[PDB]
Amino acid sequence: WDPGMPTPPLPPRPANLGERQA
Amino acid sequence: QGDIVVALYPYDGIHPDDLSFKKGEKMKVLEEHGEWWKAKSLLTKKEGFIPSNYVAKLNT
Repeated sequence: WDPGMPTPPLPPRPANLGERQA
Repeated sequence: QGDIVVALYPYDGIHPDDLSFKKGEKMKVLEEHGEWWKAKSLLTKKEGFIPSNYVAKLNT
């Protein structure tokens, strides 16, 4: 190994899903 | 109802309500929509939206 710091892209958030409350 | 999932990578608390989680961290799902489920941080009861990609189910 060498890096040890991965992180895939998150989803888009349907209608501001993970964005704002509703 | 609410299944348990574990973060495979840190989320990135950008929104003021998003629940931040790190890799290997355990989180509780409360309402999984279709792309961003709102889980709860076992750290101290943190509740925020978590991406369906960073975290993974305890199984596979």
